Amino acid sequence: ADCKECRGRVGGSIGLDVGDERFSHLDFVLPGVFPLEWNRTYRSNMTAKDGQGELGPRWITAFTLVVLPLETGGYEYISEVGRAVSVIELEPGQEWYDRTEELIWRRPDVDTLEVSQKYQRTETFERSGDVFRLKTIADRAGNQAQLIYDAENGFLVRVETAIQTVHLDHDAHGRITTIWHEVTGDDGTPLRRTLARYQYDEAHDLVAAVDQYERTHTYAYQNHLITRYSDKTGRGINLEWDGDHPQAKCVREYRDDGSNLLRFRWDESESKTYVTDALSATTVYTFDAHNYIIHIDFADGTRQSRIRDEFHNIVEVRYPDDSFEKYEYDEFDNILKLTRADHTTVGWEYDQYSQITKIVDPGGNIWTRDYDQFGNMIRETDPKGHTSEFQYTAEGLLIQSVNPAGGVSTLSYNPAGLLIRYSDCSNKTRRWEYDLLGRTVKQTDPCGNAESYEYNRYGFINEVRRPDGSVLTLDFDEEGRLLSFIDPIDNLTVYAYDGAGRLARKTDPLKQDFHYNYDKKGRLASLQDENGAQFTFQFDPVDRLIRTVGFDGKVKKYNYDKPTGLLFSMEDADRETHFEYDVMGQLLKRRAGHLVDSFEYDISNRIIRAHNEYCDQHFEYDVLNNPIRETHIYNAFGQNREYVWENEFDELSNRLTTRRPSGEKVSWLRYGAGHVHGILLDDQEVLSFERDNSHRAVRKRQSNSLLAVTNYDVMGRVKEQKLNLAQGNRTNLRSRQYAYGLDGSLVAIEDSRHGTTTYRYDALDRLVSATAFNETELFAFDPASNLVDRDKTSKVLGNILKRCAGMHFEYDAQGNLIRKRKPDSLQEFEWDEFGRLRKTVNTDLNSKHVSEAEYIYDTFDRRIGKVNQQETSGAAVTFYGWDGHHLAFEESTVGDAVDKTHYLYEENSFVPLIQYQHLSVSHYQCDHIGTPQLLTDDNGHIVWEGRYSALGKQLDSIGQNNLCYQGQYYDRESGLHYNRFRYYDPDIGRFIQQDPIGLFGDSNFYTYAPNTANWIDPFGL
Repeated sequence: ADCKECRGRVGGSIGLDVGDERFSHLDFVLPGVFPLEWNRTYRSNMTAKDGQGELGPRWITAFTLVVLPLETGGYEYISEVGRAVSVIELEPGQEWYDRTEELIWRRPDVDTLEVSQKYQRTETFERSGDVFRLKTIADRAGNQAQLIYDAENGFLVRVETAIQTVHLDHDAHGRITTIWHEVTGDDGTPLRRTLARYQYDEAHDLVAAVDQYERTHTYAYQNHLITRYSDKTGRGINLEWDGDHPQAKCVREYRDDGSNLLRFRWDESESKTYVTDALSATTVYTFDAHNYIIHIDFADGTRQSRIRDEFHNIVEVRYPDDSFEKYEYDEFDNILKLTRADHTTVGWEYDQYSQITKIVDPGGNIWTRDYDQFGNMIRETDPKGHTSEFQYTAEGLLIQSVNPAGGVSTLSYNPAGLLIRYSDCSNKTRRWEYDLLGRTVKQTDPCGNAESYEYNRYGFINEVRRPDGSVLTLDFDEEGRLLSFIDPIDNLTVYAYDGAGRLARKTDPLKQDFHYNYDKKGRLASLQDENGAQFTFQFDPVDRLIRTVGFDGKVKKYNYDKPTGLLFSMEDADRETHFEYDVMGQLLKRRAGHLVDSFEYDISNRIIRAHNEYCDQHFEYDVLNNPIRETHIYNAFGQNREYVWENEFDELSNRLTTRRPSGEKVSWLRYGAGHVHGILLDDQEVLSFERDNSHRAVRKRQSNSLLAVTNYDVMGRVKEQKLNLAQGNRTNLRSRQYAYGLDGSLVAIEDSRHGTTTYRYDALDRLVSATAFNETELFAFDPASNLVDRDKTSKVLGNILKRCAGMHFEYDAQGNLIRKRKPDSLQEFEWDEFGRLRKTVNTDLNSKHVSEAEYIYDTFDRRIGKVNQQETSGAAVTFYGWDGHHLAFEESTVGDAVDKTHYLYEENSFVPLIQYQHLSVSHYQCDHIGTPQLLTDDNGHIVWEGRYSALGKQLDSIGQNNLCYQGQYYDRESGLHYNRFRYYDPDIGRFIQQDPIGLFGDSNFYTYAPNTANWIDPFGL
């Protein structure tokens, strides 16, 4: 017969064994600890409900299940997915574990049958004549929904739950017509609601269904075999069949526009199924005598094989490179042992209730779990011995949790099982309020600021009213596709969807159109930006992206391997990068021209060693994968360096102490869940943090007798910053105030040493004007947001900015910058085989003074060193140390003198905290987005002040500091800003190289951030 979904992983698009269609539509979800979900399943070959169907011939729900006695000894269980499950003749008091269908069958009484889905769900049946009707359904925690039938009709008239009651009205033929549910108001009188409405035709088929929000499904049939069904928006899926009998095989699937065609052929003499798509690519499934997949032949000529237990479990999967995945099962069909490729093993253990008790990783590390008599997971223990405790209520809801550090987290729910409140390890309480229909209407942050929600006609959110008075407005299809969105400042963005539900066009607040186009199969075939340029996609018969043509017209190719499916070679225009892997698909070698990067992995799939010709790096981990130790070996510019990082972590995997290679020990004092409340460099506390209920830094008491205070808005925005003499009785202050619009953009700044700074934005939050210091900067953008011109007191088709503000640019074949000629300096750049700036040549035109620089990177593209070679003024070999993604220190050797400076940041941002060298420590004072503005020494004096243009260029400042913005290091030799894995040009505010992430990041590959006054981070947007 037909397969069961518990065995095969992908066993049907519609149905691959016998060709049956089985879609499911949802009418209502009433909330509760046991939710009432009226999911209606259609099954083509279900003959059980043709004669007397509650919802028509071929419809079934979780509340309309039935167990039918057979002719001789036994039963058949009509499952929720419409599959007739055969059962053995149970006698009273017998329990049989159905291994073919993973079902525990017990006969509690003569007229009762009970089913359990491995204790995850329980269904009990009651005999009423020649059938066994479903009496009640049960949860793991014993929660119940009970079915009530009429005394004379025998129809399911109502269903009851701990708090909710659902009534079903029936016509003269026993088919459901209307569905009601009991509810009240804020108080007072009972209120009854229509929840579902059904329509039937002359063929007794369910032809129309309307849900609780008056959204309509439409159905069409051929001898009760569906030929079209529609989403709640009217968009449909059409089918055709091999005949009229219920055993007919569906041969065609297509949308209303004809696209997404699927063609099904059947090889009944070889037990094979051919499925051909809209581009004549064919996937061939081969089945055993029990209609389970044993082979899959894909459109690229590859075959996958599946070896099966006598119980239809998959015990082995063989891939076209003969790579194996082996599984072992108990007599309870639980996967005991996973034998991966390379023969590494993962093991599990189970109790009688099929719940995971122990997990062992390929490294032999043990994780354990404990359960109570009610089925809840009480404990979980890691291989280090730490334990997190969980306690539950009689309804099975998680009420309280204790972390390994002893921090207690608490929850509370309404009678509908909806999360009302959450309190962290610091008892900071978040709260939620809910509608009478279970929809969230209010959310209150731990600081008391309440967000409010309103819902449209279709049950989706209509507006979001925020604490600052700003309002978002939204528009949604009947099926939840966002149609329109309005900013709190009335900027309108519109989205359009084609006849299949695919996004076809996005319209900007400046009413620019962005187009999406699809091939005959429905894959994204082309884009069209606001400038009119095209991005092209190209796929193989197995949907692997083989080639792209960008808006630049740049061709990019991806040469995948056939047996392994791994990307062996990626070809950019005039460029090629080769890749090497192991049997586990882990990248072992990255080769291109003169460069080779290599990686080494442990048994637990962690990167143990990563080395190239300039840098060898070794990593050591604990059993929780925490980096306990790192050793960086440098080999550049004729100098050898070895830097060792050693880390200690608490039971929450938060690092308590780090001994950096220069010899200093850094300690972080944390509370609750890991919130840093203090930092100890060497044995002296450098700074302390007092934090609000949102764990934001409000007071920063510094070691230099200074106090930095930050006041936050009712939104998450920084309202004001103060710097006061914490110790002096006359607490002299340096201050700065911020002001924002309703959308969130920063409009004005007021500083103590300086004056008003004002930002103006267009309808795309793009900085067009910035006024400050008796001057005003203006910006102009093309449709694709390329900065065409800027000054202070046509289209860039292909997004490669060739000219701007008197500056001229020339680019690589890879789209990287090569030459930049601004009025007083000519610069030349060279790029390595991996896409990184390897050489810079700067020629001053006023003095003919040439200066070269070379850059060196590790296997993770972190720049580890650079050498500056002024033609007649010595050399400067600099080396960089990296604490993960943070620039730990920089050490420059100019002649016989070496000067090294270290850095320390807030843990989850690139906002710098201190600069230390000598035992001296200097404190940073940054803006709202982390751009350093001040630097104060040990004596409390401002030793360096930062001044920035509207694009962030360090203007003439009214020791020093090479850190700008967030994660941006100022390379003085080029005038460029080194970002994380990229390079930023402060003259035009764009990257001088395309984005490696690709279209996942932004359509324009050079854009940093529309506004450059706020909304900036090292990775960018």
